[PDB]
Order: sequence, then structure tokens, then C-alpha cells
Amino acid sequence: PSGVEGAAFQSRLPHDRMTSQEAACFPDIISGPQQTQKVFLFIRNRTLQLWLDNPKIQLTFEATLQQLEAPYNSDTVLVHRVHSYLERHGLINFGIYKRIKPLPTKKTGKVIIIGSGVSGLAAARQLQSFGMDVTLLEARDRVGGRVATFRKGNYVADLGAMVVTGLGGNPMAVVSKQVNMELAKIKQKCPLYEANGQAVPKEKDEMVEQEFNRLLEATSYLSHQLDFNVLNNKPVSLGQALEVVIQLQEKHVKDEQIEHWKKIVKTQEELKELLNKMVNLKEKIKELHQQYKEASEVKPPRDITAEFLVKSKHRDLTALCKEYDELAETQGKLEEKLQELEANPPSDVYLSSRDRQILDWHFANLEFANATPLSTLSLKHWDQDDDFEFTGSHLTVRNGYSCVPVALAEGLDIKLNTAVRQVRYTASGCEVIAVNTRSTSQTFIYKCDAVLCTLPLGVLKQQPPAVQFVPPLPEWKTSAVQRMGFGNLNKVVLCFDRVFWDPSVNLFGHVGSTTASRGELFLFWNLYKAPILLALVAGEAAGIMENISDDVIVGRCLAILKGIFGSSAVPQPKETVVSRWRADPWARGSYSYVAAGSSGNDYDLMAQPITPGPSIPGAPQPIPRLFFAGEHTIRNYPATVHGALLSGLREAGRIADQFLGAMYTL
Amino acid sequence: RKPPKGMFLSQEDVEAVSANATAATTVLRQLDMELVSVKRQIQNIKQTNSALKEKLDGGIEPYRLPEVIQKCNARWTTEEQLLAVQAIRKYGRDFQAISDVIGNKSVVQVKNFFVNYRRRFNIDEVLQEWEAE
Ligand SMILES: [C]C1=C([C])[C]=C2C(=[C]1)N([C][C]([O])[C]([O])[C]([O])[C]OP([O])(=O)OP([O])(=O)O[C][C]1O[C](N3[C]=NC4=C3N=[C]N=C4[N])[C]([O])[C]1[O])C1=NC(=O)[N]C(=O)C1=N2C(=O)[C][C]C1=[C][C]=C([N]C(=O)[C]([C]C2=[C][C]=[C][C]=[C]2)[N]C(=O)O[C]C2=[C][C]=[C][C]=[C]2)[C]=[C]1
Repeated sequence: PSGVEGAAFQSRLPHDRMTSQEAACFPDIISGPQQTQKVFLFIRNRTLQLWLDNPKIQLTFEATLQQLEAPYNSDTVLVHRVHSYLERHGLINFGIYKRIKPLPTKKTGKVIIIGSGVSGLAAARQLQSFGMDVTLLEARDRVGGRVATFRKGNYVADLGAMVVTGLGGNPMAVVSKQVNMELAKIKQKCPLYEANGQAVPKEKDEMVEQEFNRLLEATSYLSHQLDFNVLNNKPVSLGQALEVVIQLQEKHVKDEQIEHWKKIVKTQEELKELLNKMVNLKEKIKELHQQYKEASEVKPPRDITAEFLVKSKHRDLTALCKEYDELAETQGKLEEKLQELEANPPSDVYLSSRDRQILDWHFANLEFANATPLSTLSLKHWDQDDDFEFTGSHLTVRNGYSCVPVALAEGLDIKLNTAVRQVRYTASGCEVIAVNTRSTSQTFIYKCDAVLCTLPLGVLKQQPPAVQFVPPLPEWKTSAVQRMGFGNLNKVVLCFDRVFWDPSVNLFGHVGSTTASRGELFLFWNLYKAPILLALVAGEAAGIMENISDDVIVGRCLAILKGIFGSSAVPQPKETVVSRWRADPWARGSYSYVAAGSSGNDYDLMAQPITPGPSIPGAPQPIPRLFFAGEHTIRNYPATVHGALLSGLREAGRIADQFLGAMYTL
Repeated sequence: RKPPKGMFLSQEDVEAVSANATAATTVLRQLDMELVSVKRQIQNIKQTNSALKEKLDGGIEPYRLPEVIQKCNARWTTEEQLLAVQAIRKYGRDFQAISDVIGNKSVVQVKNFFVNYRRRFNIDEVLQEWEAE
């Protein structure tokens, strides 16, 4: 899309319909007359457009109304209502802009933000921009959290997020104009290489892949059409579903072979009967010729009965030769209608051991995508976010994604090396107790009106708790923490003094020997300006590799690589790094997934803020005090940077509405 | 609507590979045997048939009789009439065979005969006697 409707789309909104969100702030308009809705929609779209066309400077109500025409710039309470909702909810003036009206004088309310993740930062910025008093508390000694970037000399590699999944309606697209990130595209071309170290022929490469995709839809069919969703009380995983399909595929392979030879027999046995009938005819015929011979020897002149005998047997014989000729006829047809059946057996196997191995790499890719064993993903929901796809080619950050959280960080009150330990929230405020990560006896107390919690889900799951809630989180919330999945995925950074891979190629896969190790070093990335190869560890493997030393790992790594490129095209690496996210105490994993027995709905639960009980009982129902953001909290953009970033914008909006009031819902 | 084409998935099939923990490898193993079992029987009847083809060796070639190209005729020689009357006793109503035996009469000349001489060859009696066998 382009024009004004471009903006609506590039902002994740229907250009010609009002959202549930908007309904709530403009209930006057939407219950209103069709004509007004259209005016509204345009104003929105148009403002968005303006912001979008230039997101390096703040966009004021003046500057906005300024660029409008009648009939539109007629009503200005509308324009204000609109520009103001858009501002609040971070559709316009989010990220890094230049403020036209340097920040209003004294600040209102105070919020503690746990963790300077992207979700953390993006919210902090928003709040501060709304003139609130914001402090972030970070356990690590750097910002970004799961946006980690390795830097040393000229080597630059992300150990955390690394891919931008397309600019089409991606908030990061704005951010990218605001910050210098070199975005390189990802040539989707990816050659595979079996265990031996030999490329896989385009002939196979394509068979397997296509079968993979076929297998996927298959599961989708079992799910939605056959309703195969529970199974002796447990929910079905993608994993099960896949097996159950593969099995059925193998089954039908046999089913065919059976009824194919089962046809050969039924025919071979027709041939049998006919041959028997044929022998027993040569039998009569043999000994009936005898009789004609004997009766033909009686030399004439013969009387008439003896003449009749000759004449008669001679018919009776040519009669039986007719018969047997018609049978050797029939015989011939069947004998060839049998080289026919032996010529085209149906298929011998469903997949060879080499096939079913490559198919495994395709599953590894899927385990990588979801940071988890397919045995754990929900069948029904594993891909519930499947509509909200961005458009455009996927990209990478050529200069390390960290360039972003660092840029967001700028101008904010951040306490690094500060491990939150207890969150206490009550009717009249909250206090947060952190310690110093370096010397942990050294304690801190933070008082504030609201707490925004951007703790990773992994952290939130810890048993026993790394952070204590006072009072405890309601059971509706803590079940949503159990139920949800929090996966794992690990990277290996290989730094060299020379390129020795195909420079024209961004990614290439390695095919493991067993199902069990399909994830182990299954895929490599050539991404950066320096000679750095980056290798993945996904699936069941990632968890196990965390227990293995770095040398051993880089070992198995170089192996595989020599295996493909020749045992002396591959030098020792100058510099290596190995992530361990499930180990890392401020992550406890990589990003969330939709575990079997969860649904997208749990994500909505994660986002529901907490409202304490009353102080003096029988006093009025309080304000909500404890708020949540982070990749695990955004039903429609789970597990991503843009997703977090968005969840931050969300909560900031929600908190401002709460503590600064909403002048725009009038 | 329909499973991707070339994938096979029956409602009924599914419940069958799930019934227990290894109804999976069970059902896949019946067929593995159900096969080698058909496949063995194929070689039995391959050999059984092969030995029968052994007997039919050389066909019926030495037993075939030369061609009788002889033209149909009006006259019933007394020879032909007797040949006829005996054919009837042996063949009943198979006017084709009867015609074939007398050599040179049309399949109808025969039926005609059946009504003309019916009289004096007691073809009634004759015919009911062919039945009595
Ligand atoms: C780990 C990781 C790695 C290694 C990598 C990656 C990742 C991860 N990811 C994720 C991210 O990173 C996340 O999410 C974020 O970052 C988060 O944020 P937040 O929320 O904020 O959180 P944090 O950061 O953590 O923060 C926190 C804080 O806090 C703190 N603490 C703790 N504790 C404490 C504290 N403080 C105080 N106290 C206490 N106590 C800490 O420290 C911190 O700071 C990612 N993402 C992205 O975006 N990208 C990337 O690249 C990444 N990475 C990778 O590699 C991969 C992953 C992924 C996934 C996914 C995606 N996408 C998607 O999904 C979409 C979907 C769809 C589909 C269809 C349709 C529609 C939609 N798209 C697509 O396309 O798909 C497919 C695919 C898959 C895969 C791949 C490719 C493609 C992306 C990515």
C-alpha cells in the first residue's frame, strides 16, 4: 500500500475501519453516523502519514492541523482528540525524535521500571516524554537485555536478536530511520550439506523440503478438520501430530504395495486355473488323436458306422483344437498383463534414511524458529500469530543490534548492576527492593506510584523465585506463567582472519546424523563485514550443549566446517563466543512459545495489570499498581524485538491514562 | 476441506495409530508381514505355474489335422443320410457338429433334413435316445 492508506497499514491498522481500541476512546464517533467515522479515519491516517514521512522530529498538534484541509481541518476538537490518542499510544512520536517543546517543567507521578530490555526502554522513553518520573533498574551492566551484541576489534556479532522480519508495518522500520543501523537483506538461498560433508543435490533438496511443507499442512488439517487436539487427556503437540502423520504416510505406502501384489496373485491364479484347464485338454487331445488314428487305419472299403467313426472323431478333434487355441490365446494376454504389473510397482519407501535425515534439518529449522522441541509447541495454536506477518525481505543488523537499545537508553535514569529482589505494592503505593549485583549485602529501596515489570518469562517462572511479590501474584496470573512456554536457543560466534566460505551466501545448513541431534550446529550465518561465521544450536540440542565446554563446542564446529570446505581451508579461529541463555540468570531462556495446553489467550493474561487490595477495609477500590510488558505479553507479536518494543509502548500508554488522566476520551 | 494431495489421512485411520502407545508400530508390523506373506505366496504360484507350462511343451502341434476344404451340396447320397442319422444319435441338435461331420452340408440343409426325413428315420425316437444319455 501507499498514500494515506499506506500509513494505516504501515502502522498495523485497517485504513477503512475503526479498531476496538478506537471504539473505546471515541465511542461517540463509532456509534455515530458513517459520515463521521470516515472523517475520523482520514484524520488518523493523515496524521500517521505525516509522522511517518519524517519520524526524526516530534509532530505537534499545530504542525498537524496545519497540514490539513477542510472538510477535515474544520472541527479542531476532533483533530486534537485524534492527534492526542495517537501520541499517547505511541503510534506517533515514539522512539528517538527531536522535541519541539523542550520538556514541561516539573514532573507528575513516579514509576519504577524493572529491566532495561527494549520493552523496558521503549516504555521508559514514552513515560518520560509524557513528563513522568522514570527510573529503570537493570541487573546487567548494560542495556538491551536479550539484544546482546559482541564487539571486539572489528568483530561484531549479535548473540541475541539479529533478524528484522521485514519492514512492512514494522515499528522497527521507523526506529531504523531514527538510528543508523545498516540493514542488509538475507539472500534466502541456503545450501544443505549432509553429515559426510557433501552438498545435497537440487533433486533431493527439493523433494524433502516440499514434503516437509506438505507434512505441515497435514497437521493443520488434522487439527482443524479432524479435531485431533486432545489425546487421553493431554493436549497434542506439533511433534505428535507430525509423527502421527508420517506414520500414516508410511502406512499408506504399504497399503498400496499390499494391494498391488494382491493384484498380481489374483492374476497369477487366473493363469494357474487356465493352465490346468490347458493341460487337461492336451490330455484329451493326445489320446483322442490316438483314437482317430486307430479308426483311420481300418482301411476302406468300410461300412457306414466305421466311416462315421472316422468322420466323427475328426470333428471331435478339430473341435477340441479350436478350444485349446482359444486358450493359448487367453494365456498370452494374461502373461503380458503381468510383465505389465511387474514393470510398475508402486513406491518402495515413504522416505529413505537420507531423506528422513534431511527432513530432520527442516524440523530443526522449525525448532529454531520457535526456540523449542516440536514436542512442546501447541498443535492448535503454535502459529496463532500467523496473520500479522510483516511484508518485505528479512534483514540483519550489519552493525550489531545493540546500536538500538543503547540509542533508546540515551537520556534516561538507568541503574545498572541492580538486581530487583522484592516488589511490594499496596493501595497507596509500591516499594521495590533491589541489591547490588557486585556486593549483594548493599541494599536499595525504591518508592513509586507504579511498577512496570519487564522481567523475562523465564525469570518469572523461576523455582524458587528470583523475585518475590508482596503480596503474591494472583493464581490467575501465576497459572498463566506455568502454562506458557519459554524456549531456548544458542549461538556460536566464530571469528576468523579470512573468508573461506562462499561470500555470496548468507546462510548454509549442516545435516545431523540423528533425529536426536538435529539441532546441534545445524546452521551457519555469514552476516557481517568482518570474517565471522555464526552457528546455531536449536531444539533439544541447545539445552544439552549448555553443559559442554566452549572448546569442545568450537571443536565440533570446526569439524563440520572442514567437513564441508576442506581440512585446511579452515584456520583456527582468532576469537570465539558461545551463548548460554537458559543458564543466564537474567533470561533463563531465549523467548516464549505457545506450549501445548496454552493459547494466545495466556499472553493477554500476562499483560493484565495488578490491583492491590484495600488498605483500611471498606475504603474505595484502588488504582492498579503493578504493570507488565515484554515479549511474552503481546498476543500478536510474541517472542520478538518489535514485539517487546510494542508492549512497552502499550504499557506506557496505559500507565499515563491511569496517572495523568485521559483528556482525549471526552 | 481436503488434505494436501498425496497425503493420506482417514478419520478412522487416525484413531487406529493412537489407540495405544505402539498401535503405531503394531499396525505397521502386521502389514510388513501381511506383505512378505503375500510375496512368498506369489513365488509358490510362480513355480506351480512354471511346471504346468513345462507340460504344455511343444503345444498340441503334432496332433492337428490338415484342412478339409469341401464345397456344400444339394444331393443327399444314401451315404450322407446314414452319416446324418448317426450324427443325430451322437450329437442331438448340434446342427453345427452334425453339419461338420457330414462334411458338405450347410447348417440348415441339416435342419431341413430334420423335417423332411423326420418321417422315415424315426428322428423322434432317435432324438429321445440321445437325451437318455
Ligand atoms: C535469546 C534470543 C536469541 C539468541 C535470538 C533471538 C531472540 C532471542 N529473539 C527474541 C528477542 O530478543 C526478545 O523477544 C526481546 O529482545 C526481548 O525484550 P524484552 O521483552 O524487553 O526482555 P529482555 O530484553 O530480556 O529485558 C529484560 C531485562 O530485565 C533484566 N532483568 C532480569 N531480571 C532482573 C532484571 N533487571 C533487574 N532485576 C532483575 N531481577 C534483564 O537483564 C534485561 O535487561 C529475536 N527477536 C527478533 O525480533 N529477531 C531475532 O533475530 C531474534 N533472535 C533470533 O535469532 C530469532 C528469534 C525470532 C523469533 C521470531 C521472529 N519473527 C516472528 O516470529 C514472526 C512470526 C510470524 C510468522 C508468520 C506470520 C506472521 C508472523 N515473523 C516471521 O517471519 O516468522 C518466522 C521466523 C522465525 C524465526 C526466524 C526467522 C523467521 C524473529 C526472530
